[PDB]
Amino acid sequence: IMPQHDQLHRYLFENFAVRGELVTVSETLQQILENHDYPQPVKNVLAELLVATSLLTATLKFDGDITVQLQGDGPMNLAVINGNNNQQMRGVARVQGEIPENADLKTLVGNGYVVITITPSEGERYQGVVGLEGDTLAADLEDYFMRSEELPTRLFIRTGDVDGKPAAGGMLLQVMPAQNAQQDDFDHLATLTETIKTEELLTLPANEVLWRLYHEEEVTVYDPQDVEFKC
Repeated sequence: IMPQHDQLHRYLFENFAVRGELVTVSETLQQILENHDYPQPVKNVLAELLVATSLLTATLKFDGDITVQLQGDGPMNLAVINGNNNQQMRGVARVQGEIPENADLKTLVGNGYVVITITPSEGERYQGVVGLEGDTLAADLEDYFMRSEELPTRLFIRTGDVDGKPAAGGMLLQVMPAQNAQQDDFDHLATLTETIKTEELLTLPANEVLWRLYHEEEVTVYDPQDVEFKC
């Protein structure tokens, strides 16, 4: 009973009113990077977007589409993943200039934002525009969620190489809404998961990674879910 391939799982911390999710998108990635000749720095934000988008997605009670993009006046005007609630993802980047060998994100992009737009099959749409104050996409998103959302959320995104092939995964924690969850416990959990090793995350069976961190906790593991490339 053990294969190999991208997946995202959900879990809730019973006595803590905080849910979390771990995910790997290294395969669906190989697919999005292939065909282009993208500089390291770009293959990175994308791995970064990809994961981010994934996790956002898995957290929203919807059904339809969503695009997450990075806009601005960098050499890379554009970068965007597109995916739905069935975690089927694809994306492209948009290079138009000089790209500094070891490029930073503020450097990689303009003064742009991140746009999160959702278009659910049947109903109103949702726009989320977050500025790039913070220095990590993962950060800007947490912060967005602090401000424009008032829901504490932490993103843990690791990017790297497994078997020469680039590979990416990530983790999420976030206050369960209107259940009065004590910031504390969370900070602890966050403190706990910060320790996660890109290495572990990317090569180690999720169930184990979850154990290695949350074993001492009352966890409720929901059914997993695939993540995959689209057309």
